[PDB]
Amino acid sequence: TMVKQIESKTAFQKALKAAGDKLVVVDFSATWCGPCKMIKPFFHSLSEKYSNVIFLEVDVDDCQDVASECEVKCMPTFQFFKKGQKVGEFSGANKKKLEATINKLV
Ligand SMILES: *SCCS(=O)(=O)O
Repeated sequence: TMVKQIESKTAFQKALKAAGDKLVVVDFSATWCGPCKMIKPFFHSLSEKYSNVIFLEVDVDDCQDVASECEVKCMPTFQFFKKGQKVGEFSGANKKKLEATINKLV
């Protein structure tokens, strides 16, 4: 259990800076979203397998402001960060592409 919930743009930007030189994975999801429910367990399992990666969760229903600014059109969308920079992104509950993108950027 290493996934921290992001409830604000304040928290988001604080979390990104707190990350330092570590890869940051953000899961944009919703509670009513089927594909999101499928991959949620795996996303969380990945958090305590990739200890040198920072895992975050954003509920797009709570943070409609942030989801817009981040250009989430559908979920789950996964967005990847290093320093203060977006270094990767895909949308889809694709277990294979998620771990692959983690490895291709850590
Ligand atoms: S996903 C982050 C959007 S913004 O705050 O960097 O513009």
